[PDB]
Amino acid sequence: DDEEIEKGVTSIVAEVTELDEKEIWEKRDANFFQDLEIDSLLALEILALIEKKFKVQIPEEKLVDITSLSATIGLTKSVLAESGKLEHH
Ligand SMILES: [Zn+2]
Ligand SMILES: [Zn+2]
Ligand SMILES: [Zn+2]
Ligand SMILES: [Zn+2]
Ligand SMILES: [Zn+2]
Ligand SMILES: [Zn+2]
Ligand SMILES: [Zn+2]
Repeated sequence: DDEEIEKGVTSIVAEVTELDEKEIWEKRDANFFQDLEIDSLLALEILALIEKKFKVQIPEEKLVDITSLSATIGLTKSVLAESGKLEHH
């Protein structure tokens, strides 16, 4: 589910980053690194929490490209479509 995925990924990134869900969403196209924090440890943690929410295996080596909220959402959608679990409109 499109809404469900975009909101779930937002919540996870908000947690890991200790930022507010509305701000992270407003900054959905910001670069994850430098432009506000998020390093390889935080990206690693984002990946792991997504691989718990949605029950989804993500070979854990994209973090270099877990690079914005919208990129991260897109990654989650791709992986959900691989798994036969995406309803996309
Ligand atoms: Zn619905
Ligand atoms: Zn949307
Ligand atoms: Zn803290
Ligand atoms: Zn708040
Ligand atoms: Zn966008
Ligand atoms: Zn660090
Ligand atoms: Zn896995």
